[PDB]
Amino acid sequence: QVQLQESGPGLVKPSETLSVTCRVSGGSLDLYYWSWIRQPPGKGLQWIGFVYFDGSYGDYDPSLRSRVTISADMSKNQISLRLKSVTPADTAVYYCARLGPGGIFDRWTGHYGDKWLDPWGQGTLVTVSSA
Amino acid sequence: IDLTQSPRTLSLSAGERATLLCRASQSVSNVALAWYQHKPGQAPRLLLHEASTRATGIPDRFIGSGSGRDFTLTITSLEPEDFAVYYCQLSGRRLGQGTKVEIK
Ligand SMILES: *[C@@H]1O[C@H](CO)[C@@H](O[C@@H]2O[C@H](CO)[C@@H](O[C@@H]3O[C@H](CO[C@H]4O[C@H](CO[C@H]5O[C@H](CO)[C@@H](O)[C@H](O)[C@@H]5O[C@H]5O[C@H](CO)[C@@H](O)[C@H](O)[C@@H]5O)[C@@H](O)[C@H](O[C@H]5O[C@H](CO)[C@@H](O)[C@H](O)[C@@H]5O)[C@@H]4O)[C@@H](O)[C@H](O[C@H]4O[C@H](CO)[C@@H](O)[C@H](O[C@H]5O[C@H](CO)[C@@H](O)[C@H](O)[C@@H]5O)[C@@H]4O)[C@@H]3O)[C@H](O)[C@H]2NC(C)=O)[C@H](O)[C@H]1NC(C)=O
Ligand SMILES: *[C@@H]1O[C@H](CO)[C@@H](O[C@@H]2O[C@H](CO)[C@@H](O[C@@H]3O[C@H](CO[C@H]4O[C@H](CO[C@H]5O[C@H](CO)[C@@H](O)[C@H](O)[C@@H]5O)[C@@H](O)[C@H](O[C@H]5O[C@H](CO)[C@@H](O)[C@H](O)[C@@H]5O)[C@@H]4O)[C@@H](O)[C@H](O[C@H]4O[C@H](CO)[C@@H](O)[C@H](O)[C@@H]4O)[C@@H]3O)[C@H](O)[C@H]2NC(C)=O)[C@H](O)[C@H]1NC(C)=O
Ligand SMILES: *[C@@H]1O[C@H](CO)[C@@H](O[C@@H]2O[C@H](CO)[C@@H](O)[C@H](O)[C@H]2NC(C)=O)[C@H](O)[C@H]1NC(C)=O
Repeated sequence: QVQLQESGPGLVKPSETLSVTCRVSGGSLDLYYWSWIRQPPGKGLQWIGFVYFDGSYGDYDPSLRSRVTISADMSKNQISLRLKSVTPADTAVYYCARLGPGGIFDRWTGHYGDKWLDPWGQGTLVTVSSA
Repeated sequence: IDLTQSPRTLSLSAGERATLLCRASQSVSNVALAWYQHKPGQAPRLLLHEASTRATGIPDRFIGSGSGRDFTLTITSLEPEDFAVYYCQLSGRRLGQGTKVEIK
C-alpha cells in the first residue's frame, strides 16, 4: 500500500554538496525509522544511516559520519539526505527504505524497535564528473 | 561486529537445492537477521525476518535457519526465476558481502 519514490540530480561536480529527496505517498512518516543505502557500481550494498521521524535519534556509518546529514519533515512527507566533500568515488546508486516495526518513543526509554526493512523504492543514480 | 558470507557464487539447475552460509564474528540473537533478493535493475525486497518468520508474499521454498553465529538460507526446489544476489545483513545494516546465484 505504501508507495515511496526517490529523487535528486544526475550530474554532480566535485567540491559540491550532494542532496537527494525521498518522498512517501501511501501513508505517514509516523511510528517508523527512515534509512539510506548506497551501492557502488562494482561492489554490493552499503549502509549510510537512518533517522527517527521525530528527529530525536539517528545512527550513522562510522566511515561517512562527519559529512552526512539526514532530515525528515513530518508534514511534507519527505526525507532529505545531504552529503559533503563530493568525490568521484561517490558515483553510486542510492536507495531509500523504512526500517522495522518499532515505535519505541523517547530519549529516556531508548530507541529499541529495529528488525526489518520494507519497501526500498526504485533508487537513483549519482554520477560525479567534471564534464 | 563483522559478518561474512560463503560461498561467493553458485550456478545450479532447476529442481535442486541451494545452501548458503552467513556467519557473524560474535554471538548474535535470532531476531536481528533478515534475508534479501536483489535483482539487477529492480527493487530489492525482504525474504525472511528474525531468521525463521517468512515474509508476506514470497513462496515457501525459501526456508532459513541457524543460531548463535551460523545462519543458513535454503531453497528447497530451485526455479529459473531465482536469479538474484542474496544478502544477509544485521539490524543496523553496517555489514554486507553478497552472494550471486546463477542458473546452469
Ligand atoms: C507520553 O509519551 C509520548 C512519548 O514521548 C509523548 O509524545 C511526544 O509528545 C510530544 C509533546 O507533544 C511531541 O512533541 C514533539 O517533540 C519533537 C521531538 O523533539 C525532541 O527532539 C528534538 C531534536 O533533538 C535532536 O536534536 C537536538 C539538537 O539538534 C540534539 O540536541 C538532540 O540530541 C537530538 O539529536 C538526536 O538526533 C540527531 C539527528 O537524528 C542525532 O544526530 C543525535 O545523535 C541525536 O540522536 C529536540 O530539539 C527536543 O528537545 C527540546 O527542543 C526544544 C528546545 O527549544 C523544546 O521545544 C523541546 O520541548 C525540548 O526541550 C526534543 O528532545 C519536537 O521536535 C516537536 O517539535 C514540533 O513543535 C515545535 C513547536 O511547535 C516546533 O519547533 C517543531 O517545528 C520545527 O521543525 C519542523 C520540522 O520538524 C519545521 O517544519 C518547523 O517549521 C519548525 O522549524 C515541531 O513542529 C514536538 O514538540 C512528540 O511528537 C511526541 N514524541 C514522539 C516521538 O512522537 C507524550 O507527550 C507523553 N505524554 C502524554 C501526556 O501523552
Ligand atoms: C509504550 O509502550 C510500549 C509497549 O511496552 C513500550 O515499548 C517497549 O519499550 C521498552 C523500553 O524500555 C522495550 O524494552 C527493551 O527491550 C529490549 C529488547 O532487546 C533484546 O531483545 C530482543 C529479542 O526480544 C526478547 O524477547 C523476549 C522478551 O524479553 C526474551 O525472551 C528474549 O530473550 C529477547 O530478549 C533482541 O533482538 C535484542 O537485540 C538487541 O540488540 C541487538 C544488538 O546488535 C540489536 O541489533 C537488536 O536490534 C536489539 O536492539 C535484545 O536481545 C531490551 O534490550 C531492553 O533492555 C534494557 O535493559 C537491559 C537490562 O534488562 C539492558 O541490557 C539493555 O541495554 C536495555 O537497556 C528493554 O528491555 C520493549 O521491547 C518495548 N516493547 C515493544 C513491544 O517493543 C514503549 O517504551 C512505551 N513508550 C513510552 C513512551 O512509555
Ligand atoms: C496517528 O495520527 C497521525 C496524524 O497525527 C496519522 O497520520 C495520518 O495518517 C493518515 C492515514 O494514513 C494519512 O492520511 C495522513 O496524511 C497522516 N497524517 C500526516 C500528517 O501524515 C497516523 O497514521 C496515526 N497512526 C496510526 C493510525 O497508527
